[PDB]
Amino acid sequence: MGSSHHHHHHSSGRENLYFQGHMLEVEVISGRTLNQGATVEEKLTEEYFNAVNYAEINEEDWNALGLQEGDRVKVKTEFGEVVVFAKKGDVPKGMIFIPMGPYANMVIDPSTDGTGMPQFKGVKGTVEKTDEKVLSVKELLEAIGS
Repeated sequence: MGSSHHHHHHSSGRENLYFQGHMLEVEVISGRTLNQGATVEEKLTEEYFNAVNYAEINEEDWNALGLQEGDRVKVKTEFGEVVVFAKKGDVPKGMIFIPMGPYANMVIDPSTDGTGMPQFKGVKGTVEKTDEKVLSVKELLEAIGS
């Protein structure tokens, strides 16, 4: 028996703006700019964090998503997903170029030849404007299971 205590009623008035966007179906390419042969640990430098960390997007889709030079985008395929730096490129509409790396590895097929000069030919998928952070090279490793 016996019970006694005090109960507060606390809440918070918070401001919040919502966007609600629309993802575009794009072909995610992987061109060998950063040459492999080692691990991201063996090549633990800013080069690996600037080379394969961005996607080149067509002007039309760029405006369609409302991208600003400096934003980051979510890339999604049947293989997986990754957040990379949004950059503009001379690629065709509904298509984006990514340097062959761990970031691309999230959304592309790592079984194919993985060899070719940067012109076209990539893994189909989608891209959208997100508030998320770009997956740091190691954070990406931790995300895939390591």
